[PDB]
Amino acid sequence: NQEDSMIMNQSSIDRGLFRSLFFRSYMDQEKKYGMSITETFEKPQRTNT
Amino acid sequence: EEGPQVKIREASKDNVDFILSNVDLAMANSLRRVMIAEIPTLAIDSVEVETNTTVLADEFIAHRLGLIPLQSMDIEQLEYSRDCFCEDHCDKCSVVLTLQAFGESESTTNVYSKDLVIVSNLMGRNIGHPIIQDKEGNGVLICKLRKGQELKLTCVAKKGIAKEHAKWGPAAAIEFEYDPWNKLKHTDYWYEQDSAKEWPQSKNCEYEDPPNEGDPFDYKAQADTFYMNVESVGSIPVDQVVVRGIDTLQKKVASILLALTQMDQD
Amino acid sequence: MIVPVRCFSCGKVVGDKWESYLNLLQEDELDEGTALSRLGLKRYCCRRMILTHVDLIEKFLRYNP
Amino acid sequence: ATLKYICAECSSKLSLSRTDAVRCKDCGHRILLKARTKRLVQFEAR
Amino acid sequence: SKRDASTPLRSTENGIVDQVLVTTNQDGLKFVKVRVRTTKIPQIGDKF
Amino acid sequence: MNAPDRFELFLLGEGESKLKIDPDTKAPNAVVITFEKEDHTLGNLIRAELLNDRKVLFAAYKVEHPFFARFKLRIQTTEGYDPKDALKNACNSIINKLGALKTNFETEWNLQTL
Ligand SMILES: [Zn+2]
Ligand SMILES: [Zn+2]
Ligand SMILES: [Zn+2]
Repeated sequence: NQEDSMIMNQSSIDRGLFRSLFFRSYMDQEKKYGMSITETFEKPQRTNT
Repeated sequence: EEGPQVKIREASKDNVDFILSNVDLAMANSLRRVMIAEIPTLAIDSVEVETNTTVLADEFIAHRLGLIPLQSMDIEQLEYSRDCFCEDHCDKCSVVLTLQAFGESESTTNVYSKDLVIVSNLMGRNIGHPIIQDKEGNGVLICKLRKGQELKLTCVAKKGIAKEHAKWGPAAAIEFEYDPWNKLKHTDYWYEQDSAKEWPQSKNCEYEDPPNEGDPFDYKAQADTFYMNVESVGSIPVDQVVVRGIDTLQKKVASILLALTQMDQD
Repeated sequence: MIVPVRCFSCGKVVGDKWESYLNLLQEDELDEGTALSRLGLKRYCCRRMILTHVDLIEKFLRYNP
Repeated sequence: ATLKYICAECSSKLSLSRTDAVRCKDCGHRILLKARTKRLVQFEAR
Repeated sequence: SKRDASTPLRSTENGIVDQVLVTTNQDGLKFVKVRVRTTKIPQIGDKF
Repeated sequence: MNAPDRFELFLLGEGESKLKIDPDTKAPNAVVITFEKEDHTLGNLIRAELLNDRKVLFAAYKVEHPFFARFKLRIQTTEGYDPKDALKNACNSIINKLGALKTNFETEWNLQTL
């Protein structure tokens, strides 16, 4: 616990001390422009791609 | 008997107050440590989640489930899964608990460790029953459901020690004190004016004779006579925390003797 | 955001004592100090566990989802 | 219990294909959520 | 033919899928918001 | 993510033996036993008990790094006394001490009420 370090009770940690949740959201949209050709959401396979 | 000595001051379902005489400091401390970490218990260590339409997240709930106390009386007659010959778990190495809960009432529905149900074949051993001490008989508030809220889960409780996870901790805090008068000068009381006036006297001071100022310091004196209090969580009864403590320690000393025997050939 | 099962510090099961704590305060019109004591939470690590608990679960349950 | 999407507004258990648009069938809210896998997750209770 | 535009999970990060929103935009675009949940336990060099 | 498994504290590794008895280079009739997957629970207790033997010239244990569960035990005894025999006796006494404590606690517990 030297030079601005600290010791923690691994036992307390197990019991739930300072435990946090972490959520992160990922976003996407189907295309921006193309009156005929439009981007699509799908599981991709081969198809020359 | 002959060696270390006992005097049980207080005895309850969850607390032992005792005096350990004719013991070296190391032994009292080692036994204190072993009670804290090395005694096996059974705790939830796998949660299969089918439905969780609750406020709380799957793992948050799973976390609590591990902390829920479970009958570990007959724990020595249940294998560690790691040693079990089965592929995964079985009736010899694990206990399966099920939890199904749905918000029936308009009023907030509560989920208790009592609401957990053993599905495993216990084969007549006092194991896996969730520990209830609650007057009202509910024990542990796992979760709270509202209305359309459902929580369907399965859980396998396995054998383990607090050293791997504190959820297998069979004891709470363990009170430990030797030499309440500081006749050994094992500590140096910090003060402003007077150590005696400034430091609160110990409960255990009435168990030892006071120093007597008109006497010099005892140099050959040694740390022997300990005022310990063991508190159980309820997984195992108090006596067993100390008996299994004593045992587990001797068990692991014996393994060392055994290892010397093993390496003594090839 | 639920009464933790077990005191972080010592491990004493505190998860069963919440409802009971709230009843001692409301029904028995007791003060926190005596209420905590009546629930046998003797060491300060255990007293803080309950004394300091914010039970957000209730506010969360207030949303319909 | 074969699910696809749940209405984020009224909890309606919907199920639609790309060429049938978003929106809830009798609720009309343009939200929608994915419904938990039947894959089933395991957790160490640690 | 096609060209990939698929969105991988943060290289370093990992967890469980929490909620998946499928919705339309102001300009009628199919758009998604994908939430990933991780429990973060107090590890070694964590700041307090 | 870089944290080891918790069983690594007590479960022996691949190959890994419990004790390794190396001869001390700096002193005659001295030895260094490395106890693998052990802490101050055993460490202290064994060292402390070795000090009770009037034939043990030196005894001391140490855990070079907290991360790893293993301690080193240096033992030096008088001529014609194998430190392995010193450690053997030490352990043997410890069990008999605990054996007594076990029956003693039990005896008292059965005289108790509540
Ligand atoms: Zn098995
Ligand atoms: Zn506590
Ligand atoms: Zn709707």
